[PDB]
Amino acid sequence: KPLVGTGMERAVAVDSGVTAVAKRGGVVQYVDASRIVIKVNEDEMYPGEAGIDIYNLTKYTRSNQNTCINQMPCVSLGEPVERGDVLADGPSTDLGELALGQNMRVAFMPWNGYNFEDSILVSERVVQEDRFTTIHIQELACVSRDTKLGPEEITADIPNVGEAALSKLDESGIVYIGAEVTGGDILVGKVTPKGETQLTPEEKLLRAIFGEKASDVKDSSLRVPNGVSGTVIDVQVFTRDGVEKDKRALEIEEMQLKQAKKDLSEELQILEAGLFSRIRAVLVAGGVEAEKLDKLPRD
Amino acid sequence: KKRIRKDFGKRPQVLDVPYLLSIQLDSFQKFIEQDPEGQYGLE
Amino acid sequence: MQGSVTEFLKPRLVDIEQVSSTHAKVTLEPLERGFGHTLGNALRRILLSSMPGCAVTEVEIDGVLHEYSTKEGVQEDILEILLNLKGLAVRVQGKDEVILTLNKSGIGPVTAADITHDGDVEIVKPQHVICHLTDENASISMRIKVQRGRGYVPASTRIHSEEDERPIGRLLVDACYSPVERIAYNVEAARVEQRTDLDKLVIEMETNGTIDPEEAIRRAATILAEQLEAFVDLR
Amino acid sequence: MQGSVTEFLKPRLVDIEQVSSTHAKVTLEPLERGFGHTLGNALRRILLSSMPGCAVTEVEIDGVLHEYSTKEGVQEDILEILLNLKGLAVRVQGKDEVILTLNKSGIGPVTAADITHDGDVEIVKPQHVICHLTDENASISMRIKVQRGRGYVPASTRIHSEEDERPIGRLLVDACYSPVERIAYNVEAARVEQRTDLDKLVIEMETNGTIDPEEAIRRAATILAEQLEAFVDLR
Amino acid sequence: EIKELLKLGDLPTSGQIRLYDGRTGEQFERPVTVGYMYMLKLNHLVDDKM
RNA sequence: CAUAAAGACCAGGC
Repeated sequence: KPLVGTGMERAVAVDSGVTAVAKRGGVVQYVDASRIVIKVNEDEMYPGEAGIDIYNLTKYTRSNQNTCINQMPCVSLGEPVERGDVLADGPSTDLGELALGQNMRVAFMPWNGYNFEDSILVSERVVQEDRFTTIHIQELACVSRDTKLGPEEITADIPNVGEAALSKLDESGIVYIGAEVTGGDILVGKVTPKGETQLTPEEKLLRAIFGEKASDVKDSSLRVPNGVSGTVIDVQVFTRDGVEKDKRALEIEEMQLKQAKKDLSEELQILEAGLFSRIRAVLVAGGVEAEKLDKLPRD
Repeated sequence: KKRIRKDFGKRPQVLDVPYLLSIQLDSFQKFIEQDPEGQYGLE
Repeated sequence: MQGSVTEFLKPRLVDIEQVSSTHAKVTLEPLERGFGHTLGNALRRILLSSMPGCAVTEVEIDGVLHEYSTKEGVQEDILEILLNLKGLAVRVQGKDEVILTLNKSGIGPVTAADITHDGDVEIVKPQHVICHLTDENASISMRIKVQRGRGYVPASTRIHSEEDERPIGRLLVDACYSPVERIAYNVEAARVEQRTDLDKLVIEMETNGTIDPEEAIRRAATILAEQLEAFVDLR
Repeated sequence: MQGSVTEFLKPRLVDIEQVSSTHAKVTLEPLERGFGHTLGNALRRILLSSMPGCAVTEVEIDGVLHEYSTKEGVQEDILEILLNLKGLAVRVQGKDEVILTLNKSGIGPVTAADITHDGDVEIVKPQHVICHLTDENASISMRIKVQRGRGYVPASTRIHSEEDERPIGRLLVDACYSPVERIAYNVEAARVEQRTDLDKLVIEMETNGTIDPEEAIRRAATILAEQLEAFVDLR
Repeated sequence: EIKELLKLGDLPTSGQIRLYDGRTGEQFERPVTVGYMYMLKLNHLVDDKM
């Protein structure tokens, strides 16, 4: 935050869609980086869960200006929040105030030549620490169309490459999330149709022997541009009903089975939490079960 | 014992900055009233 | 020898009371006219790039695959945990590389004091808070790897393959191997038997903790002894 | 050692072609970014007051009793002759004090080449014209006395009694013991095997002649080696 | 108010203090205006890509 | 070694 304040650095984060604001005050039970679960006591006060309002914090996605919007939590374990209290940070916010740049030791002097018109000089320490290392996200989008011979498939069978290019690709052409790619590694598994025309008649004759799809392809895969070298943080899945999504693909079949089962378990924890807490104050009015109620599960 | 906030310049704010998105939220919300009735704009 | 009276019967009373591995009040007496600023600036010239050190190179985490995932049972994210691991200072006596063992489950703020003590690894800051842990079997484990270097080389030209053979889950981290952090010098006067206009150059030295200040100033002292044999030979 | 590639496989090609005792073109290569001005200014800082020398202290003349008399057979006065003796540079190898023998009669401009050669005294400027002599038995004789000092101490606090016991005819003269006169440095670039942005710091050194430049820069080099052991010890 | 609150402020008086050169070293003529300026880094658009 | 069209419009740097 700036060492000089004005009175407007705290209102931009709260008033805009920057700092997460709770809908109704409650008791915080757990805190994660991707979600902040809030146990709001809509019933009698118990550590058994309640009318859960889960809050999805947008973590690492792409904006228009090739940057990232971050939301880091600040509420610790066991802190009763108020309607209007801050819950997570913004892309530059410290707690609730706006903090764009930094505060460094400045010294006004013509150093030697370098600061001629509008140049800024700084020591070796500024790159030894990640004090100005920002996150730059670039989208590599490519739109799907059709072909004269007939449109496509999915496989990782890409000729004219090495082993390290197909090593970070799975059996289905999509690179993993979190792979150390660089200039040269294949992100996108495209190959290009030669057709009957580009082949010589000698391989028309031995492509009366090999296959309809045996030598129909040549390499023009979409790679990393020359000079940039980062990591993969987000992949995309877009498919259209007609033409038979691949299997084996064992890791795509495993992946959102594993993720989707957790997506069921968290949502049944939330709605189970929101209804069984609701009927507890209904059932206590007219009876009591001290030893019998905490043995059977919450469903 | 009560004192002054003691900052640069004696201009005490009595009414803070309002909702900065009132250019957007009031014009669109009054324009197309999803939860309210039909009035002001499309209507 | 004893010679004439310039500086030869003028001993340098430079003595020691040690603070462990991170800061030292360095005293000096006596040196004659105009001998403070060239001292501070020449050993600011040497002690920023000529000093090797052992810093953090590449860190492996558990089932969290890259820097921007989440872990079930932690409040902060893995990027802030690794940011807390960048500032961790570590001393290695005579090993090229070492792997630090760390494991802790249950509730409790894990600090740098939970690291398993090695015979050549000593932690200078046990009070460094890394992250806050919660209930529901929050088991975290890391493998801190220490390598030798000198000064700042970026993480795009060094690129290392420890676990970049078929099991993956490592990525290269920026390394600041430079031990010496801050040296500030005071320039009051001193007096000894020979002459009066003699400067007392009292130094506030600050080191991160990778290399001890005694060994660093002895290495920089014999490097300085290697320096000024330059004016010697002919041609 | 060999280490990493910063400066360790970078030899300093600093070589010698000597001009006798008064000026030397000092060459240097290679040193990296921003290493010319701190060199010229730090050894302008050392080489003006930290360097001992042997200059003119107190001169005895013949029957001319003080500085403002006249001598039968000379054109100029004794004050201009002693002014010419102030600028005379003399080298003394290992003697504390030495008396120089000088005598010449008859017509002829007496220069510094008429001084009787001693085994430890070498004249750098034999072409220095002192005064013009005439006929009519113009016999002049002087006893040049050389003492060791450093830098400028005035002639009112030192006051010396060589012949201020009962036979008189001496008075104390201002002494500039400082050998180093001028150092000018050029800051063109150099290139060697390791890196390209390396500065060639070529020096035009000028010395009066009291102390040789090789011995002076070796003494200032080991004084510099005595300087930067300042950051060493604790307390 | 600034000249009243800067004759106070540790360390210097009236803003300026004798620094030392990082290259030469010596007693620096004319004490200078220093401090902690809140600067700001601009983004890296794809224009800055080589 | 060959492929990522052309054009429109907008935003941006000075």
